[PDB]
Amino acid sequence: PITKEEKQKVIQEFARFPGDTGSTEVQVALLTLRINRLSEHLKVHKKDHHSHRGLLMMVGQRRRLLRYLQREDPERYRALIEKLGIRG
Amino acid sequence: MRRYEVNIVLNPNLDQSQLALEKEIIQRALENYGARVEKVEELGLRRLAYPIAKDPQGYFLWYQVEMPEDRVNDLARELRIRDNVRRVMVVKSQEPFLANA
Amino acid sequence: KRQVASGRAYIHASYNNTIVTITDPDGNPITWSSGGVIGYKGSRKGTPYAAQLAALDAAKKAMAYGMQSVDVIVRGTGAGREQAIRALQASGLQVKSIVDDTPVPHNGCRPKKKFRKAS
Amino acid sequence: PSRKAKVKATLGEFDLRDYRNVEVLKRFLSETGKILPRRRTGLSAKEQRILAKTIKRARILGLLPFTEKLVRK
RNA sequence: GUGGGAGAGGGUGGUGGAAUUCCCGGAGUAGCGGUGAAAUGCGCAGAUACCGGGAGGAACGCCGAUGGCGAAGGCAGCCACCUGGUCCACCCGUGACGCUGAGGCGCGAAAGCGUGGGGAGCAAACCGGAUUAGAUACCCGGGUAGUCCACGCCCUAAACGAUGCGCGCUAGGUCUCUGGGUCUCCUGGGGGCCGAAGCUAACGCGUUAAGCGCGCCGCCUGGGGAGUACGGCCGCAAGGC
Ligand SMILES: [K+]
Ligand SMILES: [K+]
Ligand SMILES: [K+]
Ligand SMILES: [K+]
Ligand SMILES: [Mg+2]
Ligand SMILES: [Mg+2]
Ligand SMILES: [Mg+2]
Ligand SMILES: [Mg+2]
Ligand SMILES: [Mg+2]
Ligand SMILES: [Mg+2]
Ligand SMILES: [Mg+2]
Ligand SMILES: [Mg+2]
Ligand SMILES: [Mg+2]
Ligand SMILES: [Mg+2]
Ligand SMILES: [Mg+2]
Ligand SMILES: [Mg+2]
Ligand SMILES: [Mg+2]
Ligand SMILES: [Mg+2]
Ligand SMILES: [Mg+2]
Ligand SMILES: [Mg+2]
Ligand SMILES: [Mg+2]
Ligand SMILES: [Mg+2]
Ligand SMILES: [Mg+2]
Ligand SMILES: [Mg+2]
Ligand SMILES: [Mg+2]
Ligand SMILES: [Mg+2]
Ligand SMILES: [Mg+2]
Ligand SMILES: [Mg+2]
Ligand SMILES: [Mg+2]
Ligand SMILES: [Mg+2]
Ligand SMILES: [Mg+2]
Ligand SMILES: [Mg+2]
Ligand SMILES: [Mg+2]
Ligand SMILES: [Mg+2]
Ligand SMILES: [Mg+2]
Ligand SMILES: [Mg+2]
Ligand SMILES: [Mg+2]
Ligand SMILES: [Mg+2]
Ligand SMILES: [Mg+2]
Ligand SMILES: [Mg+2]
Ligand SMILES: [Mg+2]
Ligand SMILES: [Mg+2]
Ligand SMILES: [Mg+2]
Ligand SMILES: [Mg+2]
Ligand SMILES: [Mg+2]
Ligand SMILES: [Mg+2]
Ligand SMILES: [Mg+2]
Ligand SMILES: [Mg+2]
Ligand SMILES: [Mg+2]
Ligand SMILES: [Mg+2]
Ligand SMILES: [Mg+2]
Repeated sequence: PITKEEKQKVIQEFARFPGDTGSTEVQVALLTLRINRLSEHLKVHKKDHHSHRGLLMMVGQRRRLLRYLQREDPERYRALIEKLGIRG
Repeated sequence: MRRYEVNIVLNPNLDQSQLALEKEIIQRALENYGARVEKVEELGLRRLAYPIAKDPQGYFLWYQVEMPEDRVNDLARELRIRDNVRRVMVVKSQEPFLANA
Repeated sequence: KRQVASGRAYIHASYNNTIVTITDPDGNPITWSSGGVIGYKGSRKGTPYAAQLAALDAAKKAMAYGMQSVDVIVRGTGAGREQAIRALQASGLQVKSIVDDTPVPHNGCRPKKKFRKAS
Repeated sequence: PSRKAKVKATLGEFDLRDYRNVEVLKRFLSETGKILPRRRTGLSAKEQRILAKTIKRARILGLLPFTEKLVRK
């Protein structure tokens, strides 16, 4: 699964400031972690479609948040994509 | 690293040497998979509700342990190789749910 | 000629026939009877009176082996089960215990079209 | 209407998740090895739901029966 | 986000008992089976019924419900692992990041197709027995594809609440699942019943709207011809849109 220590590690690693737990960067980082874990779960167990739908929904949510960041502050958008290595 | 409980029902007709050998193999297999034991309750021979392996009784052993999850199944298989061992059930530990309290 | 003197009595009752098998305490049969052992040939075997005749016939055959007490075991729902019960109960054979042990599955096999709308 | 007695009311403090306690789970079975309904046990939905799986565990371990035979018919 | 919660939600591996069939042995004898009544069938190469042992396939009795979960199809032994959704409490973080959604993409009961395997029970076609005026049926004895598994296709349905999704507003009572709380009760989410206003052609709906409103998509324009023809796209085919 995704234990609390890993979640706090990534939250503190992507927090805009001490105490931030819900900024766009933190949400995108957490969604990316969950997406990578689910993709590793879906390489094996490729017959699991109900979880594949959740993967699709997480990808859509991350895309919408990244689009919002693109609209508002493209600098933090580029920095987030550089740190996480997304968009190929 | 999760906490589990292991129920092992084996042949009640074993003598003390054969029972010691079976428990030795059980302990060695627990060490081979990194299963830290917290307590043990040896109930021993008890009357079954239905014949298991053509025997109306069975020798019961119970181990509360803590081990990595990824190999739990892989451990249970190792405990089913012995012919004297006839029942192996591993259950994730749960807090007691009391009723009529 | 074994002189068992005590055994079991299995009653297999269906909507088409009732058949009684008298066995030893280990289950090995000694004598038996049914609706066909009596003169009844067709549907008259699925009759409580035919079941009574079959039970009494098997009991009298068990008298030849000198049996006194029996343990009755009932399997299957069929017209004539209780009549065979009452036939064995007062037949000279002492009935020690009546037990219904009808084999009911845990939904394993698919029934015929006759028994469908269930599982 | 099952006005004889409730299994819960005829009992004290016990763990519903203990699959090894046989003498207490025997009371929750019928004359056959079947699990008693809600009207007989007097448990709640959650209580009965936990009791079912614990009874199944006790059956698999060989402590409780899967099915018994009816007597005195 | 933090902390809790319920669940047949999904995938993989393992595992349990009842029963059916088959095989082996014991014991045992003249029929069993089946129907409105019968016959085919099976049985002296010993059946049925009974006991014990073994094999195999498939489905999970009680729990179990008017219950739960899921977007739908749909999901029911048990254990473990992997995994999706969801609810509540705290009022903590971001600061309109929202709703819908033509196309596109993916999932999609059963039946059906391909390759390989499996095959106990059931069972289209088919072989028979009856019934009947006839019986290409209903009833009875058999029985292949199939049902099962892996992988790949197929895209249908009374795929039904015959009710698209989201948000707000508008009496309550009662039953229930699941949380939280000052736990007679209140509050939140979900499943039912009865009903205010109101709506409806009526039946009925009525805080789970079919009421009052707003946003967006889909669809209808008399019946037969006809979901047919042609064209296109898709499919190995059946055929689908
Ligand atoms: K339901
Ligand atoms: K074939
Ligand atoms: K339609
Ligand atoms: K409460
Ligand atoms: Mg073994
Ligand atoms: Mg008959
Ligand atoms: Mg599930
Ligand atoms: Mg034989
Ligand atoms: Mg036959
Ligand atoms: Mg035959
Ligand atoms: Mg013949
Ligand atoms: Mg002969
Ligand atoms: Mg047979
Ligand atoms: Mg047998
Ligand atoms: Mg075979
Ligand atoms: Mg039920
Ligand atoms: Mg639901
Ligand atoms: Mg449905
Ligand atoms: Mg605030
Ligand atoms: Mg602010
Ligand atoms: Mg949407
Ligand atoms: Mg679309
Ligand atoms: Mg389909
Ligand atoms: Mg299919
Ligand atoms: Mg096929
Ligand atoms: Mg094939
Ligand atoms: Mg058949
Ligand atoms: Mg015919
Ligand atoms: Mg006619
Ligand atoms: Mg004729
Ligand atoms: Mg047929
Ligand atoms: Mg065959
Ligand atoms: Mg074919
Ligand atoms: Mg419907
Ligand atoms: Mg609809
Ligand atoms: Mg219409
Ligand atoms: Mg609606
Ligand atoms: Mg409600
Ligand atoms: Mg109403
Ligand atoms: Mg009115
Ligand atoms: Mg009216
Ligand atoms: Mg509404
Ligand atoms: Mg028209
Ligand atoms: Mg016209
Ligand atoms: Mg038309
Ligand atoms: Mg059509
Ligand atoms: Mg065309
Ligand atoms: Mg073509
Ligand atoms: Mg055709
Ligand atoms: Mg055709
Ligand atoms: Mg067509």
